[PDB]
Amino acid sequence: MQDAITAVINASDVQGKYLDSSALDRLKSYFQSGELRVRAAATISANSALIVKEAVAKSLLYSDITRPGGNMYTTRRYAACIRDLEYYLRYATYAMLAGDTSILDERVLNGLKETYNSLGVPIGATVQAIQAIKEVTASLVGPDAGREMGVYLDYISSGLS
Amino acid sequence: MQDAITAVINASDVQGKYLDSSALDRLKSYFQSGELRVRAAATISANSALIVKEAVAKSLLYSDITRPGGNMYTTRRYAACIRDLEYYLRYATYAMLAGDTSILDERVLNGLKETYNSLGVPIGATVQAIQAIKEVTASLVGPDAGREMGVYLDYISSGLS
Amino acid sequence: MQDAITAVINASDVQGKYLDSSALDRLKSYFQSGELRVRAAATISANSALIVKEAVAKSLLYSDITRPGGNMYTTRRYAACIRDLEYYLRYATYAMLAGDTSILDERVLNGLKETYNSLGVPIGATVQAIQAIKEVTASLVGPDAGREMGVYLDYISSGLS
Amino acid sequence: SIVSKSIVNADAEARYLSPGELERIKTFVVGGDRRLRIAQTIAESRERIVKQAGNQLFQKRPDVVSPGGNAYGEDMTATCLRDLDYYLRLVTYGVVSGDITPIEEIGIVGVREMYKSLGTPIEAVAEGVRELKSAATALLTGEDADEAGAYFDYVIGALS
Amino acid sequence: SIVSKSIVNADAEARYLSPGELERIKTFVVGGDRRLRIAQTIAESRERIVKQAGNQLFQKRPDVVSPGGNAYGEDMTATCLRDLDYYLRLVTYGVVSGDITPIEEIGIVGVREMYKSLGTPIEAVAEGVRELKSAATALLTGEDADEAGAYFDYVIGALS
Amino acid sequence: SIVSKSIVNADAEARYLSPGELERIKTFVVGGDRRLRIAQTIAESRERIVKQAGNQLFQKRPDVVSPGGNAYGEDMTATCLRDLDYYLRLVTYGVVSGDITPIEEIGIVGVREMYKSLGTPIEAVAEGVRELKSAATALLTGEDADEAGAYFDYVIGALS
Ligand SMILES: *[C@H](C)[C@H]1/C(=C/c2[nH]c(/C=C3N=C(/C=C4\NC(=O)C(CC)=C4C)C(C)=C\3CCC(=O)O)c(CCC(=O)O)c2C)NC(=O)[C@@H]1C
Ligand SMILES: *[C@H](C)[C@H]1/C(=C/c2[nH]c(/C=C3N=C(/C=C4\NC(=O)C(CC)=C4C)C(C)=C\3CCC(=O)O)c(CCC(=O)O)c2C)NC(=O)[C@@H]1C
Ligand SMILES: *[C@H](C)[C@H]1/C(=C/c2[nH]c(/C=C3N=C(/C=C4\NC(=O)C(CC)=C4C)C(C)=C\3CCC(=O)O)c(CCC(=O)O)c2C)NC(=O)[C@@H]1C
Ligand SMILES: *[C@H](C)[C@H]1/C(=C/c2[nH]c(/C=C3N=C(/C=C4\NC(=O)C(CC)=C4C)C(C)=C\3CCC(=O)O)c(CCC(=O)O)c2C)NC(=O)[C@@H]1C
Ligand SMILES: *[C@H](C)[C@H]1/C(=C/c2[nH]c(/C=C3N=C(/C=C4\NC(=O)C(CC)=C4C)C(C)=C\3CCC(=O)O)c(CCC(=O)O)c2C)NC(=O)[C@@H]1C
Ligand SMILES: *[C@H](C)[C@H]1/C(=C/c2[nH]c(/C=C3N=C(/C=C4\NC(=O)C(CC)=C4C)C(C)=C\3CCC(=O)O)c(CCC(=O)O)c2C)NC(=O)[C@@H]1C
Repeated sequence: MQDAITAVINASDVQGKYLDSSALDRLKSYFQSGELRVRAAATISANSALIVKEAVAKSLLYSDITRPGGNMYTTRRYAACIRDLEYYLRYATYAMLAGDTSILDERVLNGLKETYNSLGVPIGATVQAIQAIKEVTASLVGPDAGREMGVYLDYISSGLS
Repeated sequence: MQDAITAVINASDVQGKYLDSSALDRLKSYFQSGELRVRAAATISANSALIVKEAVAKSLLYSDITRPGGNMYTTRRYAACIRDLEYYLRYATYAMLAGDTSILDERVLNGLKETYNSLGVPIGATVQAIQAIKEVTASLVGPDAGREMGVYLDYISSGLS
Repeated sequence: MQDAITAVINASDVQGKYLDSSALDRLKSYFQSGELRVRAAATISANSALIVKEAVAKSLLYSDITRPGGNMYTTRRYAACIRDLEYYLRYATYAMLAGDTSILDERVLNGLKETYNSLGVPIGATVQAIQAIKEVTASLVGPDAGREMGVYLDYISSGLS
Repeated sequence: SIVSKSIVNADAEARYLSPGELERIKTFVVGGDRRLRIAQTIAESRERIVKQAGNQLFQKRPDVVSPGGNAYGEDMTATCLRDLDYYLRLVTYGVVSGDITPIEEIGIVGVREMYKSLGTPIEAVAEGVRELKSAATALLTGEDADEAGAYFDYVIGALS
Repeated sequence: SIVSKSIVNADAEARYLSPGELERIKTFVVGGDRRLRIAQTIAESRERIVKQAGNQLFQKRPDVVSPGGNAYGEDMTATCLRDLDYYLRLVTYGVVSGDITPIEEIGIVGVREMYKSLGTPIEAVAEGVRELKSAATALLTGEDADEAGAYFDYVIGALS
Repeated sequence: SIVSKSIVNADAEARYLSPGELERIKTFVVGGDRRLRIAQTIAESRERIVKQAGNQLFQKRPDVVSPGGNAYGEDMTATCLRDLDYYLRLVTYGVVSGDITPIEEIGIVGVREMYKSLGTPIEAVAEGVRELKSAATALLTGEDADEAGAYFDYVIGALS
């Protein structure tokens, strides 16, 4: 993984130059938004269980998905799916802190779509669940930090499609 | 790795159904065919070395395959080929006892066809030996159990094509 | 891996023949050039670090490659390039002593042309550099053995061409 | 079942089935009928078993069906009773196969994470299965009761 | 950085950051400005620095540029100062990330290999960085100076 | 051969051939002709060697050739003597490469499993090769007999 900081540094080293003013600006913008990210993380951490429960009951529990035969059917798969949502929330919370999505590409998305495909895990329903998480966390984190988390929750989402 | 009984159970669970009378009948027959299976497998076990032997003798020996240049040349490949025939025989009798081919698909055919194509192993000849094994075993196990072993030995060679 | 001795043994084994008249000739002439290949394998070893250092100069230096954004930039990549140059030199020597390219096919070229393009290594450069190894090494050993080392170094280039 | 279990053993050791393993297949198979009888009678009175298990359960768990409870409301109490039917069906799959590999894979693995996110008191679901147990066994005679009851016991212990 | 690092620690134990890590992030993020000023002042005077530290490097190791030297000939001395300028840059990268990681992956991993094959004396490159340290901290006062200097040390120490 | 063996080790240690591995290669090649000669001496009396061994084998062990023994009949004794020809051919391969990898990969790996199901008594095959050994070393001078003999014994031990 890589911070937005290291992200900026690398973008400059690839050009063999010291940090531009445009580079210092990216850096300044990341630093001043730190408190907001940490505070968001602290909340998303003390509420990770509730955020998942509510998003499940508000997206997935309004669909046929658990009727036997269902992809969400059997206690094993139910938990398997709840566990994925937890992963999304945690790693999206990993990414927001970092202001970079490299952790998602490296630890969450690599071969994720192919695995779901050969498993029959519906991508449509997972995407809908993630959006429910986007929404439920925004209500706890505020509109400002909510939008920032959305970026990362969306990223995972638009990576499986 | 599934059992016939388990196959029947999963078929109705995907439907959220209790075992129905025809389903019970499926199980009834599997049970009724029980001792005949646990017996053919008994004689087979005792003549496994002989079976493969008569199969090779009528199938491969003294031909292009064994002479320098064939895939059964060198003691190395000869044994490797006897070994495969001992494998099919054993795994076919396993399946029979189970009344389910899931075992073969998991422990036997997974990737076999490639693995052979990349080694120059003759698909049609190995199939010829499978014909021989089907024949020798049926002549020890009796007509009824012989066709019962022919379904699984057929499932294998046909999975090579 | 395989040397010329085995190559001949096998060519005859596939036909069930004893050493063939031609095979003894092939074999015998491989023995006669044994001492030359050893003498050459010695000087190449004693001047390996030098061979590479000079080749890099007449080849991979003061070009665009080592500047920021090119593939030699960063003391990490620069080192990685020289490392690969040593492998070709050493493996070419291995291949020269054996009189068989199998060791290059098995330990050097396999899924190498891919890995390169994956990490965006500049194939045409690594080849212009290799070429320099042939000339530098040739001048030290001799066009007699340089002759044979050229045949093998060129063999690695083509495995990339 | 004992069939695939025996195969799994033998295959791991790369051998044919032992004489002990074949004997057990015979024993298990010869008794297959009795087992189907049990699944059969449980199934034919599934409605009465659950409905009756649900009553005694709410009678002892009035807090689960009273305001604030997890199974409060006809929509919740309905689903709750449907979980009871779920486990009852699972127990019949066990008796038939004489194996718990079915009950485990369908309704045990991840069962605690599942109910904790629905906010359902597992103890309560365990007590519910205790109600299904007596309600069902009662319908069976003799040793058929002790057979079906061992599986209910399995599910009970798994839910606590 | 101190953000990417603590995220790894957390990922490794499959949990959310600790109050200690979040707090450490707040302290780092808060002082981000100072780090930028420091790197800015250094960038702005890169040509003073690299040229000054270069003269001192020669007046101490006059051999390097003497005949049969690694940097003999304007062409060659030119490249030598370019390297001092490369390392002065990487140092600003550490200051801003307060992480040594970027100096390593860019100009430390594989250095000996590189300079060995170019016939350059690594211990000579080191003191050129020792001189650079002097010409740079020179423009810095106090804490701003101790901060930069610490990274110069790391580089100096990884090259000796 | 010795050449590919040294390549193998030096490659496992990422290094060039040691002075010791080079001396051996020098010496192994300088003795090339000696080896060829030995092979030709055997190869040219193929038939004489094989048929004699058969004669002796058969007298010492009139079993394999009596009714009920693996080589009874003319076809069958002929396939046996063909097998003794194979092994004599593999021997020249070893004495030629001063290495036993060829005898191994061609007639040793899997040989017990091959003959066992073929109903061939392998102690007897070893017997034949023993006669082969004497029939062949009989036509060689001293040193040459010590060499050829070594490869014969390797085969023997492996088949017994
Ligand atoms: C009844 C004794 C208790 C009770 C039950 C209750 N359950 C739910 C919701 C669900 N239960 C399941 C259970 C399973 N799904 C499976 O695939 C299997 C394996 C066969 C089982 C056992 C599921 C998936 C749900 C989710 C909804 C759905 O049907 O998919 C509820 C609803 C909870 C809510 O709305 O929040 C209730 C009330 N509750 C009790 O208090 C009793 C002790
Ligand atoms: C939930 C919204 C949906 C759902 C999920 C579901 N997922 C699986 C199985 C797997 N999920 C993953 C994903 C990850 N593993 C990880 O370690 C991480 C961290 C980066 C992720 C994102 C993997 C690897 C698997 C396969 C391995 C396994 O089973 O654990 C299942 C199981 C499917 C099955 O048949 O067994 C399910 C059900 N299913 C849904 O219906 C929802 C829409
Ligand atoms: C015999 C009738 C024919 C024949 C066979 C032959 N097979 C191989 C090599 C392999 N066979 C397998 C298959 C399996 N391995 C398993 O563990 C299992 C499940 C228990 C199966 C089904 C594999 C994996 C290999 C390759 C690895 C290996 O050699 O063990 C060979 C070897 C070829 C070679 O060494 O180059 C041969 C000769 N060949 C014939 O000519 C017959 C028609
Ligand atoms: C100066 C203090 C000393 C000195 C320097 C010197 N360096 C070179 C050549 C090269 N230096 C590098 C260094 C780097 N490349 C990187 O990516 C990084 C990370 C930021 C570093 C530090 C490289 C790649 C070269 C190769 C030349 C090129 O750019 O292609 C030379 C030239 C050697 C030659 O003759 O080719 C010199 C002289 N030499 C000294 O004596 C000083 C002590
Ligand atoms: C030098 C002439 C050019 C150059 C080289 C370069 N190579 C790599 C990376 C790798 N090279 C290999 C190749 C081998 N590894 C082996 O073990 C063997 C023999 C068995 C070979 C042939 C591999 C595996 C890698 C990747 C793993 C690693 O980094 O070691 C790089 C690095 C690329 C990167 O971005 O990390 C480079 C730079 N590059 C050039 O520009 C020259 C023209
Ligand atoms: C003679 C000393 C003994 C003997 C031999 C005998 N052999 C066979 C049949 C076969 N022998 C082989 C042998 C090899 N195949 C190989 O690839 C190699 C390595 C180069 C060897 C040594 C094979 C493959 C066969 C099968 C038939 C064929 O050639 O395809 C027989 C016939 C067995 C039969 O009836 O089917 C006999 C008799 N028998 C003895 O009693 C002697 C001790």
